[PDB]
Amino acid sequence: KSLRDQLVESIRNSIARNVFFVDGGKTTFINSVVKSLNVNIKCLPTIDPTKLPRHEPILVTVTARLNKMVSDKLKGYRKQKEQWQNHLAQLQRGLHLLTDKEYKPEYFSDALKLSIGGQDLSEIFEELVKRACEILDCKAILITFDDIDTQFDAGWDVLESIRKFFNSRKLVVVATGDLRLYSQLIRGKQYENYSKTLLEQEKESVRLAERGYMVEHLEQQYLLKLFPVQKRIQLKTMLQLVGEKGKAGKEEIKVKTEPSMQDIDAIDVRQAIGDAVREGLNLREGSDADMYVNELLKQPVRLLMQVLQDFYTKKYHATSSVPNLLRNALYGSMLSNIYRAGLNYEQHRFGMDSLCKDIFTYVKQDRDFNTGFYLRPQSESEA
Amino acid sequence: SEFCWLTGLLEKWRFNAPEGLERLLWIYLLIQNQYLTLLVQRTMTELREETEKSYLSRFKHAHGAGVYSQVRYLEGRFAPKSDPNKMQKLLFSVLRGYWEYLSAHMSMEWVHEKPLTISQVLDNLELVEPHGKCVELALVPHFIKRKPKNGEAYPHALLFKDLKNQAAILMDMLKSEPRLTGWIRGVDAAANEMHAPPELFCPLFRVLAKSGIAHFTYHVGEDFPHLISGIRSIDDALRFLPLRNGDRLGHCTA
Ligand SMILES: [Zn+2]
Repeated sequence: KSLRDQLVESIRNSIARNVFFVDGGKTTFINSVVKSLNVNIKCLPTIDPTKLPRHEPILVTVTARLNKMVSDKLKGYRKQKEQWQNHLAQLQRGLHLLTDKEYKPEYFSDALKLSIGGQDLSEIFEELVKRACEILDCKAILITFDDIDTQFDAGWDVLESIRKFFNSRKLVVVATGDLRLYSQLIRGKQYENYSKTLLEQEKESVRLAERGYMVEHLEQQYLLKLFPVQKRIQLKTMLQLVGEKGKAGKEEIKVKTEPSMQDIDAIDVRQAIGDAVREGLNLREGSDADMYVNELLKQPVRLLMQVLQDFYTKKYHATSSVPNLLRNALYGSMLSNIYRAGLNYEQHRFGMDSLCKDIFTYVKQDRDFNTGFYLRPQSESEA
Repeated sequence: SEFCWLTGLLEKWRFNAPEGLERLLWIYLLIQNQYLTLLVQRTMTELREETEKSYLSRFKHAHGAGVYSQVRYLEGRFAPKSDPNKMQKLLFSVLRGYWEYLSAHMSMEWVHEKPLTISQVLDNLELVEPHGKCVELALVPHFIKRKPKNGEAYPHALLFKDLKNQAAILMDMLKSEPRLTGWIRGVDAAANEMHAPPELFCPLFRVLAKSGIAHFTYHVGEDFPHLISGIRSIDDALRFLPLRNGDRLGHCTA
């Protein structure tokens, strides 16, 4: 909202690397941002890297969307068309470079045809964007890429698409995700550059150490260039968007709890959470319950929205126990969390027998051993 | 080379010859003759014709010894290959030979002086115009009909598999480069007739036409069991093949 607006302003005063990034929901925010831009810059349909066959280059995908946009802006109302197919064919012909698992020599004389020397696909792409903005009468093109949480590996590829092809001043990148995975993947295939025999032989702490230093420094430096900090976006969180304990509350959220909910029955968001917990927790309205719900307002918006949408849903269903309607919701919310916790899974074996053993397991895993039975969500792990 | 060599040899033997060398010459010439007879009365050797040397030779022969081409309109008939790659290799060979032939007679801005892809070749060629000094090429793929095999769903099913394969290859090149249609003008179905009757090809010819193949040709009347049989073949071809005005059949010896 406000965040997307500042971001819009930031990219706008950028045409005057060239890659804004959004930490982190994420997709909703990015879609809203793109709607915002609809100082002439033309946007691209959002790029979902995880939603692409294992064999495409980000560049081919970009070329496809660009093809559509150019062609239809062209069928709207020539020689510009005629000029475009030349670049298109040049791209097709030089396209092999990326795919080819081996160099075929015939590509040599191919490279011998005719402004840097060779068949630079990146320069070809730059004339491509030149033609595109020349024809669309736009200052630049936005390339909008989705997070790669579902496939953090394909993202690397977009990174090289950027580095090798998007070092142009009429293109701007909008990346989204967690830079931690970026770091890992870039590191992972940094390590892949070494020679297998090398590490196979030098398996000693000393040399392990300095190569780790080298790889980590290179990862850091390369992330610096690819994602220069200035244009990165931190984004405001839901609890950051909500009063910590009531001494805040820029832009009250308010949520719907009943089907009627004629915009005046909205029971805040913090207050709805507190009711759900206290009554499902039989928790009183004291300080710990508050902080309990603060350690709830962290959770990712999807998880919290599901867990608080199945809460009142089933309460209304039963009303035409709060703790069990809420317990069933927590079960779905943390199931794989609880599943990897190694704790009771079957629902037909609830009892109070399994509860004591499971509490023992939780306290041992949280270490503690002093107030673990308090079951405070104070652990470092979100699991 | 052979011309010059034999000329010199004969000159040296103008008055006489060593009988041994002369026996060598009989045997040489005879071997030539019988090998040649075998050849005429008749794959890899043809594949060896897949360079822009044989076709350039063909074109230089087609053109006379004079400045103007002895022939006007040439038909370039070629065997289709089941591989897209072999197909395109052959096509590029033919096209480059033709372009070089034309260049050897006309001077003009060739865009790609040393073309390397069929696209570049057509880029060169489209600048050519029909003055008539050189030959005008028209290209046609052969369809070879083989005897039906022992077991299959229906007669000539496998042969039809192969032919549809070749045809798909062809239409897909046409798609990729529509400009060739100015050059691949018609498709012909040749070879010994009894191995397959024409109707096997009517859908093939129809789909090819819709692909954009103007013209169609089919050998007929050449060889047959009975003269009536050949006549029947020819007429059925007439009444079945998607042949339009001006199309041409072939031998029709019946
Ligand atoms: Zn014939």
